[PDB]
Amino acid sequence: SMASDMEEKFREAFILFSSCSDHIEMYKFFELMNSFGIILTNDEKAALPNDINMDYWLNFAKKHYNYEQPFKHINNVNEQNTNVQIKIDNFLGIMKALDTRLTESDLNILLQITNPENKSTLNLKTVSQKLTESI
Amino acid sequence: IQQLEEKVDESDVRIYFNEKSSGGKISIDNASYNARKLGLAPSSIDEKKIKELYGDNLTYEQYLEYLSICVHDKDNVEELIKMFAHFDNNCTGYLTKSQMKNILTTWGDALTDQEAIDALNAFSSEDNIDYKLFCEDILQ
Amino acid sequence: SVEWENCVSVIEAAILKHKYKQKVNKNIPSLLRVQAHIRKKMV
Repeated sequence: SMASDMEEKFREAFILFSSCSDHIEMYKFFELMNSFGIILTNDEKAALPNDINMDYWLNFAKKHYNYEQPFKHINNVNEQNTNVQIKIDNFLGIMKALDTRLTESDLNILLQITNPENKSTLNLKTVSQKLTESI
Repeated sequence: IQQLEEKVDESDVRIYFNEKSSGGKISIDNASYNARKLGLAPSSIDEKKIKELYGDNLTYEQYLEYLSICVHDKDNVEELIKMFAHFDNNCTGYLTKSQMKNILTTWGDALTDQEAIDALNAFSSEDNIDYKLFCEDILQ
Repeated sequence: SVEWENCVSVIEAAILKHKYKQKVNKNIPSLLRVQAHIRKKMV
């Protein structure tokens, strides 16, 4: 099933973000779920256990993942700012402005998955499509 | 190749083929079984290389070629531990059985949970595994 | 904007996961040799 075929990628990602531990630190669990486009409300966060293991993650992921639009939250800004070809510079400006953990080198990896070589026009619907393709 | 003739028993090459051949040909799966019985260690890379050349079913000569690319002379403890070293977070040179099981079953030519837990129980009865020693044991 | 904060959270995290994945891929050739020798030991 869509769910069972994701379980491989969910297991891989828990191992990568926990550095192959049994239990994953909370700040790392937020990155882990965000990496598959999942965002909770503060009320859902309050119900999370502090001791998170692989099995919790796998049930959490199978329920909260959006099978049809994994990166909906990227295209939900399109309701705010409609599909526009942001300048490669203007898009870097939007990223470094909002507090971000991604370096210019990490920005190049983002450019390396999304542009790929056009180096001209980038709409948020390609970057969501490119990022789903590389799951 | 002079590296093959030196490492494997030449009579056991002929015989293992006869043990598994059919219509003058041996299946890649069987050639890999023979390679392991001879003390070689093919990967999926070695199976993909011979399949691109000859297909699923090997003549005796095609089978001798497959055994020559399965030699992998460069393999030592330094080259095997790279993935365990990556995930060793305490710099102790040990990983738990769960950690090794997850590493062996997630990536590459993944083992099944059983194949992995069997290989690890065969090496040690203790939860902490000296990954350098584990790689020494499977190499010899 | 919460919609913007959401959008960057998911992009940063998806790049992080890509970096972690491309660093374990560097180690897979090695891991195939571990798996190969295990399959040989246990034949």
